[PDB]
Parts: sequence; C-alpha cells; structure tokens
Amino acid sequence: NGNQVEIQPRANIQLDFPELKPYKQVKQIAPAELEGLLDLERVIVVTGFAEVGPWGSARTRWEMEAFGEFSLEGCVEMAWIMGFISYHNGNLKGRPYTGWVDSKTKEPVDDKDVKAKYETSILEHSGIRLIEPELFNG
Amino acid sequence: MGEPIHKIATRGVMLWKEFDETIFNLPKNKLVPTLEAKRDYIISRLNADFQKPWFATVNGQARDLATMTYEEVAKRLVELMFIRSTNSWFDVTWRTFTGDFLRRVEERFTKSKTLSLIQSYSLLDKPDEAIEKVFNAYPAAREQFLNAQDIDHFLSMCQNPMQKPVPFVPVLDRRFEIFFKKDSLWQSEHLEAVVDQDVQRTCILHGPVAAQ
Amino acid sequence: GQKGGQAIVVHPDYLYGAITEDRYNEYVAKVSAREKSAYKFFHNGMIY
Repeated sequence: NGNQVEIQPRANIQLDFPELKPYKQVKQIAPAELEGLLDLERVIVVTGFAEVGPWGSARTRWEMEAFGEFSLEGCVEMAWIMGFISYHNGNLKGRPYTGWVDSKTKEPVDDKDVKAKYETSILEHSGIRLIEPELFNG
Repeated sequence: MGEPIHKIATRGVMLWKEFDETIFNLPKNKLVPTLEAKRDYIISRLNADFQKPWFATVNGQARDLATMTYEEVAKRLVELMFIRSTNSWFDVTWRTFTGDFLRRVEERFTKSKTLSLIQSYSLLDKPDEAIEKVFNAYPAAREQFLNAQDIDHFLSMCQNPMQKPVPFVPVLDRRFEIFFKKDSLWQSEHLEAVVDQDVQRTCILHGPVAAQ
Repeated sequence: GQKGGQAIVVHPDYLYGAITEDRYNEYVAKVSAREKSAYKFFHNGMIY
C-alpha cells in the first residue's frame, strides 16, 4: 500500500505571583470585622523577594527545596544562570535558529534536551559541594 | 531598490510616499531612532491607510508583539490571513504560518509529552474552531503575553523565505522598509484579503498619461 | 553577638479581607496587568 506529529515541552518560566482568589473566597477566611479596621499604611507587606545562592534564584532554590529536583523551567533557568545554555536568534549553521544553544559549542539545544544534557553538571556544581578555587581566586 | 514606480494616489500610496520622503531616505544610523520616535504615528498610519496593517493591534488598539497574548496573536493571524468571504486561507503558506505558531503555543504551554492538538494543517480550514480547541487545551495562553523567545520565533518565521510575505508589519526596525514595501502588488487584484476591502489601503500601478 | 531575631509572615490573603470588593477588584486587575508586564520584561532580559 505504499507509504502523528509529537509536541515537546518548552520552558515557560513563571514569576509565580501570588494567586488572587475571588473576593468572596478571600473574604470568607478573614474575619468580617477586619474590613476597615486596619491602617493599611501601618500594615507592612512583602511585595517582592529574590535571592542569589547555591541553587540559583529563589525559584530554583524553592524547586530544589520542595520537590528535590528541577522541573523543565527550573533546569532551564539553572542552565541559563550557570551559562550552560545561551540564547541565540539569527542564522546558525546556515538555517535560521531561534532558541537556546550551548554556550561553548554553540550547537542548538532543545528544552527537552537541556535536562538530559545539563542535569548532572547542574547538580554537581550547585548547592553544598567541595570549594572550587576558580570561584574564590585559586 | 529605489526605482520610480507610478501608482494611483491612494491613501496607502501616499503613506508610501511620505515614508519615502521622511523615513526611508534617512541613513542607517538615523533610521532606527526615527522609527522609535515615530512608532505611534507609523502604527496609526499603517492601521488606518495601508494594506499591511500594524500586526500588534487588538480591538483597534495599538499594541506590540510583546504586549500581545498568544490567543490575541492567533486571532490576529486568522483575521489578517484567513478570508471569511471565501471561507478559506488566502495562501497555504499563510495557513502553515498560523499552524506553526499554534504548534509553538502548544509546545510552550504543554507540561510534558502529548500528541499535537493540530495534527494536520487541513484542520485550520475552520480556524475559529482550531483556535478554540487549542486554547481550551492550553487555557493559560489566553491571558499570557508572548514569550520573548516566541516573539523572536514569530519574527524569524515572518522572515522565512519559503513563504508568502506576511500581510502586516510585525515590528519597526531596520527591516521595516522590507516589510513595508515587499509584496505590494497582489493586493490590487485580491482586495478580499485586505482589512476593509478598501482600495485606498492598496497600491495600484498605473500610468499618469494613459489614465486619460 | 547575641543577635536574636524573630519575624512573623502572615498569609497575604488575610490582608485582602481588610478592603472593599471594588478596591480588591481594581487591585487584582492592576496586579494582572503588572504580572504580564513583568513576565515580558523578565523573559526579554533573560534571553538578552
């Protein structure tokens, strides 16, 4: 008799802003008498936060803390932080490529392959580990 | 190339002449700052008077590819490429463009391995249904500005050579003259693929003396 | 140096019970717009 396209996940890193529930839902949990009771000028709120640490940003550190491993977004963010993957936009080996490439070899790398190619390196050179003289001037 | 061409004095042709006399004649170093300064005026003129409207326009409000959502981009592509009167895509390359964008949306917003939500581009013959189904599969993309990687991919596949030039200006940059001028002839005979089916947007070549 | 310290962080949703429905709705709309703007800024700055 002669002679299905499969779709691959791509890193979509989210800022993880707090979930804003509907007003009735957010009002049910709080007391009914809180409305107008507090001086909001006197209430202090953490509107932003971030960090730089052994596990990259707050997002990657939180992923490693909570789930013990990096998701696709976390692993791609860690590779970008560690310089394993750089972004490229334009002609590359003739054909036009737009996406992550290896920083050293400049070859295209897909978000699927970022984990398989850099998980070991990220784990070995993140977190608590032997002191690296190259990071502390020999 | 800068060669003279006689065209009917339409609104689109007058915009062409104004850009020739104020933007395209400038040197390369002056081109980009001028486009940045006159971004709003250029966008308004493209959306009002030219066959290639500013792409990032939602509900008539000027936007940018970065300030547009995936659903908005897909809807804009369907609006500018799919002809409702004929109930078919104007060009198969344009159908492939829109389908590739939807495939990229699915890749961006899928969490793991999954079958493509558009297996064949022939399913795009009902683009409203295809957009509804894919953005129901990935509802997060309805209220989510385009990823910068996706913007770069959109521009690259607008620059794809094996493709009919897109009927809009995606971004104002050094290649704005290319986007503005390339593929400016078929619109005269295919007014059904124009924003308001208006000749004033399109440019028609004609002879000033032979027009008598 | 005996630098003892404590802080207490309460869930943000207990704040939103101290405001009106209209104020909360406009705040939510502003936060949604700001989150979209911050997302595009963050991804642009990350890639470039």
